[PDB]
Amino acid sequence: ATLFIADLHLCVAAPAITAGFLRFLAGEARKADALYILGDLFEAWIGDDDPNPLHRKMAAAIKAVSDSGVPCYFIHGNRDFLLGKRFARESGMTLLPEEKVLELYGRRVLIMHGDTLCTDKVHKPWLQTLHSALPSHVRKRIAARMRANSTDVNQNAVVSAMEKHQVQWLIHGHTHRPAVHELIANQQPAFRVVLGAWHTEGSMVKVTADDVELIHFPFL
Ligand SMILES: [Cl-]
Ligand SMILES: [Mn+2]
Ligand SMILES: [Mn+2]
Repeated sequence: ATLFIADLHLCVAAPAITAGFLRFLAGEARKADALYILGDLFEAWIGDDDPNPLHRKMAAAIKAVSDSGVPCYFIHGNRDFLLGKRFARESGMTLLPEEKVLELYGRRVLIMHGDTLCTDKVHKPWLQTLHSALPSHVRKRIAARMRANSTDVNQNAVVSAMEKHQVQWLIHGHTHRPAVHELIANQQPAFRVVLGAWHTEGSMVKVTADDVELIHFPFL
């Protein structure tokens, strides 16, 4: 089984969530084929080496999952888009681009945080370099945050991303509204599975060869 979670918004002031995440990593995650964390794992992020005991503890708990044989992957959210390679190495996670297609048990599945779907130069390299100065997953987040500091997902964006990636399944979070949506893409049926935030209960998408399901579980 391949597991997907997001929107934990971990912080020192919310230790029950952190405890529930540790239980998850030490139990369910150990039995998975892989674990995908689709952004907003932390409420905020600046420096990979910030003095934060919470960061050290989470990195070691995640690294203990991957060390046990369960690969771990991370797609940045709008809260933790500065999380970098150093922390990925500390935690044993692979960082993924803002949109990624997986081949899960014969099916193509698009994963992303979901904020780039909203829910509120190229020809010349020397010129292109200037635009790609920061990784795309940082450039778009920084621009949106700056605009929002100065002053539901868009359906056209959903379709457009599923036709661009030739995909009938999409998993994301960000909106904090867990649900399963049906739609049309690529002249076929398509589905968009939305994760929930961990403010009061955990949630995951569990994908197997036979089933996908959106599951909620208490922190215990
Ligand atoms: Cl934000
Ligand atoms: Mn979130
Ligand atoms: Mn978000």
